[PDB]
Formats: sequence, C-alpha cells, structure tokens
Amino acid sequence: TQSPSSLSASVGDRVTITCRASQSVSSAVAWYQQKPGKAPKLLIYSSRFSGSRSGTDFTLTISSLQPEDFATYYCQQYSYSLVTFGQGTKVEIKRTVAAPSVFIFPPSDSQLKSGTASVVCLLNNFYPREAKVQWKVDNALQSGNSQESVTEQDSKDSTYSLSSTLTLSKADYEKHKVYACEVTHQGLSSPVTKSFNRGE
Amino acid sequence: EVQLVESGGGLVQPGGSLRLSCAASGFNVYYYYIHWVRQAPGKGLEWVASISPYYGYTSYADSVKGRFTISADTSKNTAYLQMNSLRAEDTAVYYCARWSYSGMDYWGQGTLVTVSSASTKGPSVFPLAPSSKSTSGGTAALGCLVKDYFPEPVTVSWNSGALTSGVHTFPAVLQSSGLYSLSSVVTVPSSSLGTQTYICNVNHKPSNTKVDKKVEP
Ligand SMILES: [Zn+2]
Repeated sequence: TQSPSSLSASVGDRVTITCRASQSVSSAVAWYQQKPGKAPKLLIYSSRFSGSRSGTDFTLTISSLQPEDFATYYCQQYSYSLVTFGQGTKVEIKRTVAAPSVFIFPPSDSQLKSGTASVVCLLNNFYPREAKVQWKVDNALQSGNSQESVTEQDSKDSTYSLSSTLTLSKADYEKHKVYACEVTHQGLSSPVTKSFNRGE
Repeated sequence: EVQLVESGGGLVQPGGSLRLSCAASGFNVYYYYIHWVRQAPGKGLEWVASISPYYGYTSYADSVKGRFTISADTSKNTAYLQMNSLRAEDTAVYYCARWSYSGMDYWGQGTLVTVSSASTKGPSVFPLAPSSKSTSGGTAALGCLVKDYFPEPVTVSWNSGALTSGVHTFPAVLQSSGLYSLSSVVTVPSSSLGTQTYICNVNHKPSNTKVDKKVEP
C-alpha cells in the first residue's frame, strides 16, 4: 500500500528485517522475495535464511548476503480474521559513487508538427539512486509540469538511470527560448546543467 | 508440475465489473487455500482475498469490502475473483497463489487490471535524436518517446531484439490527462551514427498497435 523502504548492502553482509506487527501475540508469519517483473517467491528458512520471533515482532535474517539475495522482501502475517502484507524492504547493491552523464532532447519536429511538445532530460548510469532534476525555462524554475521515472538497478554496473519529461503546449513552447535541466547528484561537486536554445 | 495461470484482466470504467480467473494445474483447488494478492505499480503487495479448502469459506481485505467475491470451481479446477464497483485505486497487477501447509509457494504470472475513465488508444512514437550534445567522449545517446497510450502495457525493443546492451526502457508514467507515456533510450558509439541504423520496435497489444521508428541524427 506504500513504497518499499530501501536498504543498501554488500555481498557478505548480514541483514535482519523486522516485520512490523499489529495485535499479534497469536500470529503466524511467512516471508517472500520478489524481483522486478516477477511474482513473489516463498522463502524457506530455518539455511542462509533464518527467522525468529522477538516479542510481537517477527524477524528474518540473511546470514551472509549473496548477489541473488538482492531483492524486495515482504512479511505476511495471518491470524484470526486478519491477513496482511508488511511494507516491504528492497535490498539493493551498494557500490562506489557514480555521477550521471546528462543528455537533453528538444521536442522532435515530428511532435511539433503534431501540435505538442515534450522536452526530455536523460540521466545515465548513476549511483546512488537519489537525484534531483530541476527544469528551467528562460531561467524560470519550473514545477508541476514535468514527470520522471527511474530504471531498476542495472545488471551491468549496479547503477540507475533516470529520464525527466517536461510537457508543454506547442504554443507555449515556442514563446520561450532557453530550455535547461539542472542535475544535482552525489557524484557531482557542482550541479550539471544541460541546455539548448529553441530552434538552433 | 504445479502451475497457476491467470486471465480476465483488462480495462474497465470506474463502477464497472470484472471477473478474474485462476486456472490450476498439477493440483486441485479443493485441497488448498487459494489467495488473491494485488500490486499497484511501484507499490508493495496487498492481500485481497482467500478461500479455504474442503469447505470454501472466504476472507477479504477491508479495502475490498462487499465489492469483491472469491470462489472456486473444483470440477473446472479454477478459482475466481469477481470484482464489482471498481475504483481507480483497484488498478494493479493481480496475482493468484496456492497456500501449502507454510506459505504461498506457487504463484500465477499475474494479470493487469486497469480502472479508469480513459479509453483505449494506441501510442504516438517520436524520435529522441542524437546530436552534438547527445554525445560526449565517444558515446551518443538516442531513443524513442512513446507518448499518449492507454492502457498499459507497451513493450519496446531495438533493432528487432538484436540491440540490448546500453538499453534503458523506463517505467511508464501516468500523465494527468489519464494517458501513459514512456521513453526507451540506448547509448551507442558516436562513430556508429553514420553507419548503424537504430530502430525502436513498439508494441501496444491492447490496441493491436505495432509501430517501428527509425531514429536518425
Ligand atoms: Zn545499462
């Protein structure tokens, strides 16, 4: 019902996930592991995976983290007249800081001829995931007219990629000159700004 | 050889009705608890309903009240989820699962349920052209903007599947208009821009839409 919390870890690390319980006492638990694009998998624990109950809170422990363990974990609690899944913990691969390479794309002439305009800013292969994109139109800071999405952790170098799309009407696009996206990230000592002038 | 195959997912207007199916194989639903679990895009798992073995007693999440009905046909070996008075927040991938006495050890592939007032529309495909500013120290970035389609999903490939390295196909975003949009990008050597051709192959099954787009500098 909410976004999964994120946990950064390395191979060989020990990880303990706590199931946030309710009116438990008389409650039982089941743990699941889910990878992007696939159905969850039931976790059989006791041997790398172990579990126990400390009070009302169920815990799942990964003794020594393996690269196939990097996933999103859920606890399921079931009791009398109650069945629920916990929030979910996404265990992601920790790696060295990597700055994004930034690219900006003007609206294609094809889209403009079709009566609309989308400006795209691309952030390629960065770590950690946390990144802020700020759109500027004639040096006016924008907000509420752009949307972004992020890929899952790359299977190649454990980085992320982000694309931000600024949506404007064709008429409004053509009455401004300078379009820029400003990128803020861990790996950047100073914010990187990619820009273009309309019609160059 | 245990398998659960789901069906019935699709698009419906809010207030409408949908029946999902979960066909079992390698076992009969009569002998096991069968569960329905859903997952909204980007969100965690949410338990929806369950039906008991032998006697077929049921249980529902508070969020699906007396709107949803779970049942099973033991002769056809299929479990169902009747969904009435559907709301936008019911939009999710729905999974059916078998319980084994313990946890849900077998899951279906999931089926997508979209609840919205928007109507089915094929996407428009626009190029994200490479240039002198989409390049840097040898590598150039290019892609395709797949805009204004409904509902999910859209699939994108490059050069009919031959190009997979450096390919980033981002998750779709739901625009305020109610229509979806996504971008697929790929980074290539700048020197290949003159030689190699790059084509994004877009498929949008809900509208039977197939579109190719050659991306040129
Ligand atoms: Zn990549």
